[PDB]
Amino acid sequence: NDYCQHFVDTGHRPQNFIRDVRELIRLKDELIAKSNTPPMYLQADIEAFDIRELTPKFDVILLEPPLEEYYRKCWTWDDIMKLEIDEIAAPRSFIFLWCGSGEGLDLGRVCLRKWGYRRCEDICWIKTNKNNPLDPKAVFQRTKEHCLMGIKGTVDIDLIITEEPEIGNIEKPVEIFHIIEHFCLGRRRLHLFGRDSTIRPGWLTVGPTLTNSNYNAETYASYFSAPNSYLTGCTEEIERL
Amino acid sequence: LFPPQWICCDIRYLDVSILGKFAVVMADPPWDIYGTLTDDEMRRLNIPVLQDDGFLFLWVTGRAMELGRECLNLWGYERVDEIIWVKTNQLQRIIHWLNHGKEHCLVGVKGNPQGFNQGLDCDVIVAEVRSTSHKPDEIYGMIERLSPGTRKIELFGRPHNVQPNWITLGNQLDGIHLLDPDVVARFKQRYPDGIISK
Ligand SMILES: O=C(NC[C@]1(O)CCCN(c2cc(NCc3ccccc3)ncn2)C1)c1ccc(CN2CC3(CCCC3)C2)cc1
Repeated sequence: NDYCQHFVDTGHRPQNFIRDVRELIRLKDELIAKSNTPPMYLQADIEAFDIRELTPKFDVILLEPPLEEYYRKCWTWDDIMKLEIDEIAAPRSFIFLWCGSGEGLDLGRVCLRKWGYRRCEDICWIKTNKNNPLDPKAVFQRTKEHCLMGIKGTVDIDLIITEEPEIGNIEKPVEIFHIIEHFCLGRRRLHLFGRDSTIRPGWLTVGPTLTNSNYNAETYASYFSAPNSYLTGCTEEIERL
Repeated sequence: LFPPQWICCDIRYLDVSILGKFAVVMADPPWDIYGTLTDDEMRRLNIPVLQDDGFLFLWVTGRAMELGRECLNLWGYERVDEIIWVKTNQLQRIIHWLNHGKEHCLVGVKGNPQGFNQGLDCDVIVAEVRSTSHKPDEIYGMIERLSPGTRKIELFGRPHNVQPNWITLGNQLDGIHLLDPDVVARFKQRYPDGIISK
């Protein structure tokens, strides 16, 4: 049975027919939650903000620039490529870059190389249209977004399947945080262009639409001072007193 | 000429200028990530002669996600879409840092194709994995709906890949099977003894 033909016949995307969209990966979930730092967050216009003010250097950076394609203040790949991401990434670190579905698949790769990463995974967010069975260069109907994973220095599948959000909803699937956190990459986690709705324990969220800030560089750094400097985020607390 | 055609050959050494122009090219190269091609051999493939206006479908994995984009651009294409095939078992369940549930196929455009049916299919294929390295048959139907009745060429195909409207090239095909008279004629001129060397 040919779900591509079926999509042409009915408008139901082939991904609508994927089924099921260990057991100890829950104790790991619990360890992540225990070692998570308090959520921290800062309202900042990133185009005007000096990124170096954000210390210390991060083990993982989630970068979610509001692309024009997300809408039926937008950032172009021109603006994104000029971010000084390498000035705040730790020498060993990871980046997760939401690239959309168009030119970003190429320009996001340029950005990764520009900032000193190599791409190690291509995570595809496949959007189903079960509830509801156009770019001029497009050859096909675009039904997915890519989040590229980059590594610099020295359990999960690479797919996320959810229903296509309502038009004008720019949110990305929260599943991406689960994939990232399950890697156990360290505890200094930055989300650029996050929002009030994405603030999360274990994460420093920075973005222009935050309504409130609680970020203090010295407070933030105190979460990773010895004995806690090198934890993965997947291990027990270190006993004190 | 509608029925399947194919040439057993070393794609490095074949003079592809005898094949004419094609509306769609598809390649599934043996990337060096066995019979592979070095990066430089891939770059020097004479893809530019195969089309004037049309689409290239280029399977990529690992670091060929980047190297394939390079080849695509060097050969004169812009990448305008990216198909993924989600690999399922027969019950529609999905099969370094992450386990891989999908294969990628870059879609490049050259020139300004006119009269293609853009937007008929979407960029996700959901299909059962079969033999190793075997691409899903859905791609041919997608390509047929996109460009019905036009000439197409597949590089590094295998015998199971032969299709009407397609000429298939690969070194595990059974001999040479050409029916298009334009092609037959140019093949005889270029290869009067039927041999493809150097
Ligand atoms: O099996 C294959 N394809 C037929 C050949 O025939 C085999 C043998 C070399 N190959 C050649 C090579 C060649 N020239 C150079 C040469 C010749 C002799 C020795 C060394 C080098 N000329 C013609 N065919 C192709 C093949 C196998 C895996 C992949 C990878 N994809 C990823 C997917 C999986 C899901 C869809 C996409 C498969 C691609 C193709």
